Amino acid sequence: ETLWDKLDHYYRIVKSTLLLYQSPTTGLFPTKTCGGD
Amino acid sequence: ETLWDKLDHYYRIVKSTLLLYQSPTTGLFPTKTCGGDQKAKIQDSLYCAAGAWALALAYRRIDDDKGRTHELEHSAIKCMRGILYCYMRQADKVQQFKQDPRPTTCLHSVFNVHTGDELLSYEEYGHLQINAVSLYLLYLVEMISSGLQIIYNTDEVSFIQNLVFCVERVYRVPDFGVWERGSKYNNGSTELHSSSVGLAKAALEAINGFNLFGNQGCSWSVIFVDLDAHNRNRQTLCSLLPRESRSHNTDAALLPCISYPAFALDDEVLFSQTLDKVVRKLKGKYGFKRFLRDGYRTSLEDPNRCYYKPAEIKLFDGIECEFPIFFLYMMIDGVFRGNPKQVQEYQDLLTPVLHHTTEGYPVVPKYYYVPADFVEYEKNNPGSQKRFPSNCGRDGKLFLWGQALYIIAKLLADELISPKDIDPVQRYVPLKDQRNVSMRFSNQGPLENDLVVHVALIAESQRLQVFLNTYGIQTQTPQQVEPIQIWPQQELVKAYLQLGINEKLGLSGRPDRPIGCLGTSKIYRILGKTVVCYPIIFDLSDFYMSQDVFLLIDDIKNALQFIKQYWKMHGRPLFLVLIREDNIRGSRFNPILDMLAALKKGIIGGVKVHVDRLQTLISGAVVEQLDFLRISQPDVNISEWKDKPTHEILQKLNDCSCLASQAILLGILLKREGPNFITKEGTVSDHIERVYRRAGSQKLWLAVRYGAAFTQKFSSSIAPHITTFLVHGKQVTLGAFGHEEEVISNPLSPRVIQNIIYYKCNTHDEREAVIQQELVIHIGWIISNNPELFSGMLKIRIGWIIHAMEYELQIRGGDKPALDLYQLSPSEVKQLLLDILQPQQNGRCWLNRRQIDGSLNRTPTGFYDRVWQILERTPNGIIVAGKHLPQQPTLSDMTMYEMNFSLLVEDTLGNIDQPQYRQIVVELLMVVSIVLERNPELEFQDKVDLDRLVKEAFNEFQKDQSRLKEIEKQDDMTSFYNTPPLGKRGTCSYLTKAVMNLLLE
Amino acid sequence: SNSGVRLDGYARLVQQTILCHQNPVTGLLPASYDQKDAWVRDNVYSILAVWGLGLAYRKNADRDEDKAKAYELEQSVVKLMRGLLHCMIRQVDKVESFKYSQSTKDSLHAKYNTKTCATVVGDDQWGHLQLDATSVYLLFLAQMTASGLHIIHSLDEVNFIQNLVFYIEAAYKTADFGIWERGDKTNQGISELNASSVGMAKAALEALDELDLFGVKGGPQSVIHVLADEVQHCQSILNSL
Repeated sequence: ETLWDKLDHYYRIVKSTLLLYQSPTTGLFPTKTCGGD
Repeated sequence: ETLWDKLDHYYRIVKSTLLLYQSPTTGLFPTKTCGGDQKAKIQDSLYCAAGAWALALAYRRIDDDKGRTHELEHSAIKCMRGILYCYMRQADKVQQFKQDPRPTTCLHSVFNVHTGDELLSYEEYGHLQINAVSLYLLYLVEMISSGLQIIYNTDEVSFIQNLVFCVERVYRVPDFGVWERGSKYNNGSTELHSSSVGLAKAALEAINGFNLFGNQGCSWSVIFVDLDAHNRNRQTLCSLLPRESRSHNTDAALLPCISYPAFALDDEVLFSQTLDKVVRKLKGKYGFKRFLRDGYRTSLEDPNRCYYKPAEIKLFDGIECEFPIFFLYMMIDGVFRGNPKQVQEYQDLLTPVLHHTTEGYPVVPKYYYVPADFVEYEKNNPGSQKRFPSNCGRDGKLFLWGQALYIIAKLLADELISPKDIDPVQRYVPLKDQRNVSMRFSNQGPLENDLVVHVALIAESQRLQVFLNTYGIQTQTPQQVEPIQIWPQQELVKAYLQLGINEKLGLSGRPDRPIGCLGTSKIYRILGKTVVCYPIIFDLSDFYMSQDVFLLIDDIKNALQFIKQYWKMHGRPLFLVLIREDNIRGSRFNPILDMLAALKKGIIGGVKVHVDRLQTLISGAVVEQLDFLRISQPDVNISEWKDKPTHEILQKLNDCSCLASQAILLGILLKREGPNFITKEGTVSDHIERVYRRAGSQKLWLAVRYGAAFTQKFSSSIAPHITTFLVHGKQVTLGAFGHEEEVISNPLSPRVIQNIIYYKCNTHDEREAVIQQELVIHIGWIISNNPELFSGMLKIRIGWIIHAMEYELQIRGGDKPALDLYQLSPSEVKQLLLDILQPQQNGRCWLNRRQIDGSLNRTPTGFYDRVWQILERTPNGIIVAGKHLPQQPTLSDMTMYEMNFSLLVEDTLGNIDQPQYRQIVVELLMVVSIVLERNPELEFQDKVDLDRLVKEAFNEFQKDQSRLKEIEKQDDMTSFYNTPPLGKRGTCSYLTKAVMNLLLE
Repeated sequence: SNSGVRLDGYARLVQQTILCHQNPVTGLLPASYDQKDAWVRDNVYSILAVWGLGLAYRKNADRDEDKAKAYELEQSVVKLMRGLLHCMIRQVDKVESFKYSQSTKDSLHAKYNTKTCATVVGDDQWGHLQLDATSVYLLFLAQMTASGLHIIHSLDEVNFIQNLVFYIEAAYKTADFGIWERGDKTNQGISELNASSVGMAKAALEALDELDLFGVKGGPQSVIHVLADEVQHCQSILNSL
């Protein structure tokens, strides 16, 4: 397995956990992932 | 004890040893510390200056140094200034060497110390040495990067630029070597040395893109470098790295080039292999010897013969001197590599051999010698006896270079400094930092190659652009890129030529030389205008193979591969391609679509490419800046028409339309009247050029070749091919089959080679010049891309290969008359050459295969060593074709792997007229070698007559054929040639029978 | 040199005329006079001067000071365009509502506010229908993206731009108040078609055919896809009138 597979997996986990909840208006993440805080 | 005591002790050592004998007038140390010698080298003074600089750098770490550092910096600066003044004193020699390098025009390396003037004539020392200049440049740039100041004004910058220009071409001219002797025979010959090439490459890397003024500098302290010279130096180093020279298997001089002074071998495994080989083959009890069979100032040496007589080297072995200075270099390598055990072992080894002064100061003697009463006893038992110290080991004589190396090694071992301080430029890096360096390794890592190259598409005419667009091809006309300008290669060459001109001394600048693809791959800015150029493959060429699209496909693919393999600059390279309307020419318009569609796809034979608008690629990219400019069948036969009058020939030329008759009439007119004659279409030369261009446009190959022979035009790439053939180990001979031939063993200037080949062409034939040029370019390209194909051949002869493919084409024709090779297309010629170059298989007649093999002068692997072992076990010798090879001189002069023994064997074997006979003789010799090696009980009683053995084998084959097939006695041995060497009844069986018959009697 | 003196004089004039009221943080200049509002049209048109000054200054800079000045000008125009995009992206509900059916109530406001980028008026006190401003903004944004000035950062802005493309794609059958914000010839404005808006929208639609917003380092999904039928319809309407 080349570096492409690991980097792709890191991309998927980052998209699914970190960048999913980014606010487009301000670019600041919230303190809660549920409830619409 | 604090650091003060140690630094004071080192100060006393330096004052009593190194700086005591400095010359105030010039600041350069001499070679002899007694007798008032007036001779000086360059290496010792530079090494002493480097040691003083290192000591001052160590002493800098104290704020109360009391001016100790100032004296050492000033002494180093004075030494550098004196050496620079001595170098710049001789100005005519530099200009002469820049044009026609030779020992006559070489820069002097030895001169008087009192006034800095020459003392001894160049006929007794050679004075050809380039390692000193490279090492001086490296040390100077290191000191400037450290923070010292040595350059005063702008003339020194011009002198440094000219020195770089002169040293750029060191990869061809042989040198005299580090030891000044060169060849082991010591007869007066110059050879290539790998250490000099490595030092030159290291200096070329170091000097690239550096400010010479130090802290401040805007545009008058930079140095420009060419990537092609660096690439060629790297190729030469890599090719000649396993063996230091053809005549030297190994030498101790390979150490300061793969160590701290150079640090140029970035290969790990090969560097380790070379280090192990040198250690195993040159280790000694009292130090490291220079090399094997070195009679340098030994007991048997006498001061009455500068050049050693033949066979004296055999007597000179076993008494080689010992130089303990290499122990310091090994210790420095050990501490640099972080291996304390090696440092401890070498310190313990060096402890007893070290001597002491009256005050106990350490002494490093130069060499070790054996007394005359143990000349023979030492030979039986190597190293069991004891040697005696030299004169410079007790009192009154010292070795400044050795003492400087000793103090540097001791300072490094005592941890008083760090490796970073002594190497401000970071010459040596470890394996984990080789990731984003400049000029050495790529950003992808060392063991990775996935570079992506940008490609720009530019059209030529609006009609061609719209024609391409109708098929979906996107190209842009040159008129729509108005902000961007496209210039040919000659403009950049002229701009480079304008650089480096000085009026006070007289400077010609950079010589007018073509620029490689890597140089043209960049983007320049001239007078505030961006300048882009395309490779020289696209420009119009008078030659004929540029009209074959297959050759263009192959050469653009080869250029792409070259760019992919040898690109290390930051940023993606830029590639420009132009398409001309005359290229398609109707039916020849499809494969161009194929290549361009493959290019648009993205991958070209495993090479990734990118295509986009040129303006988009230009924006956001680094652009090189050149700021210097602002500051500054025929119906006419030769015999029939030879005696015709001039007016009749003129009328025939006027009223004839055939191209061949026109060309032959123009040639007759040129031979009889001259090039200055006036005809109906202007001058003779203009008419010849016009008819040559018309033939090229019509692409009829015979007339184009005839016109090219008339115009006396030659390609500008023969010199790289001959030099890489020479560095590979092969030989090339220029001539015609069945006629005189000229052999080349050393690189030569283009003028001499051109004159020789043109005189030969005038002697024998008419079009062999262009055929030879096409053959040599094709062979060079093939060996560059497929080196394994030419394995087994040593002497490359173009005429014999020409006869070879002519014979093969005649055989292929069969009943149909053989096609003339002058009318063959370049693609067909390349296909024929590749077909004959193939390792060959069965099916065809074995006689033809033997003829082809003999014509190519192919030799089996291991033939040379087998011949050498036969000669060792042949008390009398071997006689062939009337030539004699006495055993005593070849055994007492040459060695197992020396190339000159192989050259003598090839010269002896080259007297065979029939190539098939030569192949049969070689096979018989191999059979004899194998049979004799497999059994040591049987030995030859006298010299063997291989002609007699061949005749006996032929007679036995004749008897066998008469017995089996009832064939009478037939003359000639072509029947033997037809029979394969292996099978039911092969040639090997008859050779073995002859061998056993000879052995039994 | 004379060119340097002329460039310095033009830069001084631009600084004294335009750059005095750039209003940082928000990046929107006041629409002249003491009205305290930011009209989109004038604010977009007030940028070509500084953009051309920066473009001319970049090519002849060759020095630290001039390169720094060009850097400042390009970053200033980038700031202003980001300020423009923020106000429009704060009103996604309005464009989403306008995407289905055509009405004056579900249209973006034509006069945005100063700092905090809020609303100043309701939906029944001004004519909030100006396709020309959005068309010219998109066209100029495509132009400066082509020159090489980064304006887009997040991928969601690509989706917003794609939605706005459909928002302005129906300009050939949609009536607007007009550039002068006075409806038809007389007062008591009634929505009526004008050729200026269609001509404004046609070139804006043509510009974003394939131009990626991520520059030379984009990806498979980095370009805006547009149709061709609307361009032909707009051209025919313009030719007829």
